[PDB]
Amino acid sequence: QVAQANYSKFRADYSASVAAFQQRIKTIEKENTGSHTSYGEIRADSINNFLANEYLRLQSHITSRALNILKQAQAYETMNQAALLQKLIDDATSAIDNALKGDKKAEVLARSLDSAIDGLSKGYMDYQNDPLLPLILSSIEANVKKITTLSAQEQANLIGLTAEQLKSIKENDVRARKEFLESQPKLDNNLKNIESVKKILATWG
Amino acid sequence: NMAKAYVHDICGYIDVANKENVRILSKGDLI
Amino acid sequence: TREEEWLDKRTKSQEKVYFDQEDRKAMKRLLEKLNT
Amino acid sequence: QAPGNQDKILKWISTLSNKATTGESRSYCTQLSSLVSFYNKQHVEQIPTIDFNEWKSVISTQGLVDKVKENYESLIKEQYNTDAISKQISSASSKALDDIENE
Amino acid sequence: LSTGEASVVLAEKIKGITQQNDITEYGTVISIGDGIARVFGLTKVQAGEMVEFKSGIRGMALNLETDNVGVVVLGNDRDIKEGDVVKRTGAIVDVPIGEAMCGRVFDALGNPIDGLGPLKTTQRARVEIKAPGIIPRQSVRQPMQTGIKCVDSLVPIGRGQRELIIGDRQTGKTAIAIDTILNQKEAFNTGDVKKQLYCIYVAVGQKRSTIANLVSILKQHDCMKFTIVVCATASDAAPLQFLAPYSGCAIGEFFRDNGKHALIIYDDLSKQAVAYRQMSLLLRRPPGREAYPGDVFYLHSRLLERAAKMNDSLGGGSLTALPVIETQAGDVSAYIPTNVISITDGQIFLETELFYKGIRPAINVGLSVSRVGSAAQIKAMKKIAGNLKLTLATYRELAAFSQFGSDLDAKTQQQLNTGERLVEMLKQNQYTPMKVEEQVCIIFAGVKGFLDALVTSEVLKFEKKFLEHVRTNHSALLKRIRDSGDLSEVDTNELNTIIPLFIQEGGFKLKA
Amino acid sequence: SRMLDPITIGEEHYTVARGVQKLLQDYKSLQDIIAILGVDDLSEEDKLVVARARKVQKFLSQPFFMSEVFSGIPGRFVNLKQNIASFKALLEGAGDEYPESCFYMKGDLEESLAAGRADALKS
Ligand SMILES: Nc1ncnc2c1ncn2[C@@H]1O[C@H](COP(=O)(O)OP(=O)(O)OP(=O)(O)O)[C@@H](O)[C@H]1O
Ligand SMILES: [Mg+2]
Repeated sequence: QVAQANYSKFRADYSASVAAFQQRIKTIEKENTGSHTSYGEIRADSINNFLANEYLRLQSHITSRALNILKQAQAYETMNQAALLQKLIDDATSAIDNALKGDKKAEVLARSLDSAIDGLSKGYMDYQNDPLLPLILSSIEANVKKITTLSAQEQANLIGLTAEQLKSIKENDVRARKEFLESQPKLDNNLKNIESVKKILATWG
Repeated sequence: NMAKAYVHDICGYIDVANKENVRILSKGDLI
Repeated sequence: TREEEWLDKRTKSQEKVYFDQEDRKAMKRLLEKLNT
Repeated sequence: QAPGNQDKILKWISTLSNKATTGESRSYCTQLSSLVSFYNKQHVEQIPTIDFNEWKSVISTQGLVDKVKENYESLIKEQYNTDAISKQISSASSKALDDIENE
Repeated sequence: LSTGEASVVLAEKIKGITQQNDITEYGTVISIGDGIARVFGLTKVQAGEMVEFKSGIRGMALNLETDNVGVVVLGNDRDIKEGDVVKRTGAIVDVPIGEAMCGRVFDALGNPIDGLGPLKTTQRARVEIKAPGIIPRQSVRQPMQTGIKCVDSLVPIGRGQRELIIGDRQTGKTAIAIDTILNQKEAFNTGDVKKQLYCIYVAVGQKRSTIANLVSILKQHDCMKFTIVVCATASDAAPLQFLAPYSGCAIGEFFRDNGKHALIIYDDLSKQAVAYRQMSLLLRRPPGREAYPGDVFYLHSRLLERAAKMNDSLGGGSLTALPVIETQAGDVSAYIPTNVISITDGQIFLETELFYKGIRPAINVGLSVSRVGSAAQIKAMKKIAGNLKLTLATYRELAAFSQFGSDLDAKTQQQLNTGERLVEMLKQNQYTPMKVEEQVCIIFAGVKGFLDALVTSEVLKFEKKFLEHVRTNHSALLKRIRDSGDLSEVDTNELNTIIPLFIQEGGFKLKA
Repeated sequence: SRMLDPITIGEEHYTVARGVQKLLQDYKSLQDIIAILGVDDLSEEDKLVVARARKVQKFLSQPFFMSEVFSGIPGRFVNLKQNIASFKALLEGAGDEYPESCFYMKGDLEESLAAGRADALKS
């Protein structure tokens, strides 16, 4: 759609330039009371083309920033969700380790002996009766029940974007603006020494 | 030397689009 | 240490120059002859 | 707009450079050509269309996608005012340049 | 997917965890030395099968003898003692494969040495499998852009082919592979899947410091997100250096069979041959010439013949190999170099003399060749490459005469000058891969004869300046050359006009 | 050396090193023919290369402190800056006019020039 605005603006600049035959009429009137030719066109067309192409470049810059911000946010959200699940898994592993400790470990060895005799009695060994898996599941089910409250809290629970997390995105936007604006043209270096050119560059902003 | 005068004139009208972008982008902060 | 490559390069280069000139002459002479 | 709109812009500068003989004259033509190419640089990067609904749907923080959309939309409205620039450049420019054209 | 729903799926997954144990025959070690274990019993064990010792290190059963079994220890054999137990796992050697491998560093067996975290993967593929037949394959018709001007133009590499980077020490062999990996990065960032090329780097017999510097370089350019590094360093046991190339190739077959494209870079295969020689001699197998086993050629061939371009019926995937070979004194007449040359399609010869004369990359165009030829290059490329090759041959022939004859003809002087500009243009810095379209513009300026104007010392900087000018002012032209892959007549004229113009405008030394 | 790269060391240091290596390699590519037949039939540019390469090869040598008893001359310690400047000036042709013997077992380029200048002065 930006191309549509481009072509519309393009004709607008052309029409304003086409007005220039009006100035000649004014000169004719002054002369009556009294009792390189292509430079204007090339300059006019160049500025129109410059504004059109520059407008397109700015549109790409804005959409690209708007797209990068959202993509960067999504990446942070996936990392937040992954970290939460990783915490869950670490609790499960710690439960196994704790079970390795005392504090009601007797049944584990007893249950293992019963399951081990079964495996010996049989050709193979399967841990159908091991307590480790139910024990780990109990902790994980508690945590799962804890997280399963409602989608509303999950809105923030799943994606707990920290102030610094969003601050980083905001700083990228501000930095992107400064980079796009402070970006100055790169023409012949030792040839653009005119006072006006250096002034414009210093006040580029 | 005519080219020198044309260069100065054409350079005078630089920075227009840059200033335009400053206003449009200083208008609002995307965030 | 490669003297054989030196001779080979020398041989190739001189032959090319001499026979490039000969090719120029041959094209001119046959063209003069083909036109009439 | 993309094709064929810059051919005439090149013939004019070509003749102007042919007129230049002195090293200084040649250098000034180089400066002129750089400015013309800078202004006429074409941009083609295939501005991508944004499906805010897809982002809002897949995953996002509540209110973030819509806020980005409204702010992005507000900025897209703004556009150059070619009319104002065209009149000022067509009205008067570089009286010193006009002095050169008198003769 | 809601976090709670995802957590429920994760809990259910943890619930369904099966673990069965079966009676596994075990044997005792009759003897152990130099990493070789002679084992008694352990019958009904398959050749090449993996076995596990008491400590937990693995072993590969290679020699099945009436009396014992010859096992190679895949690690350090200090804990192994006579009478120890050896349990047969019952599965041939295999390695984990998938996409999660990308961005990690593994060993030959597949264990991650990055320290980031355990490998989250479910697919394990056998390391040694029969190579693809004649029917599944297909003609190679897609370019694998290395980013090196000399290579992409004179020695084109097509996806599915095997190119041999052969040279002496410190000639820039590893540099070419790294530059290739960097060039691929642009495709991954941009959503063009048809050009994405997963890069696999297999390091055999290299100091870990070197691999660490290389990984840091990859991270610096962000090219590690799509690269896989398999490490079998000098301290690692010989069997690991022997299996690493095969392990990496299997990881690549994953992408190949799944419609994707993979580039596997085997660091010096000479080192793999040394490890195989060691592992075989310690097994008491009769040695061949230079003490290498008789079937060293079969080793490398079975490995390299895996790389192929599968047909569209199977996904059109491809695996491209760039094996590296180190020569002692530039003698490609040696045993191992001779075999590999006969195996691969083409070879890139690196010369030390060229390297120190300023020709870097030090590529000997006279010897380098590619079977696929122009079938891989793009349309815009082949046109220029033919004339470029013809120009290079003429320059080499006249170099000798100028030095001694000391007289140059006008025609010869121009050809001599033209060749010199091209040689300077083919020069390229390190860690600076060039886009294919930009190569076309630069090589175009060269063959057309425009570069003959400016002094040679300025050709390289003109390249940089002109490329930037094109990227800024003429971007549609580059897009055409890229998308279409062809250099139309209009582009030819447009380019032919701006080149001389730019040379005259910018500040250069114009006197030839 | 892996350390030899434009980023780790100064770009000037790298250019000078590569120039020396290119100069020496060019001279080395000519030693066979020069051995069979002299340098007279050799081109003018190649003869300049030969002369300059001899100078540089001689200048590379330096007396050590520990080797002071063998040669009997005091050792030299060459700072990195002085080393680069010496070789840069030599590639540019600073000491080409002097004889190659003045560069033998010298610490810095100025020492060689003083010996060469004294030899020019003596005659
Ligand atoms: N295009 C290049 N331009 C400038 N210097 C280069 C270039 N390529 C390589 N070098 C230099 O070559 C040296 C390393 O070469 P490289 O390691 O890539 O080849 P190699 O065969 O793997 O060496 P090795 O046998 O020790 O592994 C480095 O000093 C590097 O700076
Ligand atoms: Mg290497």
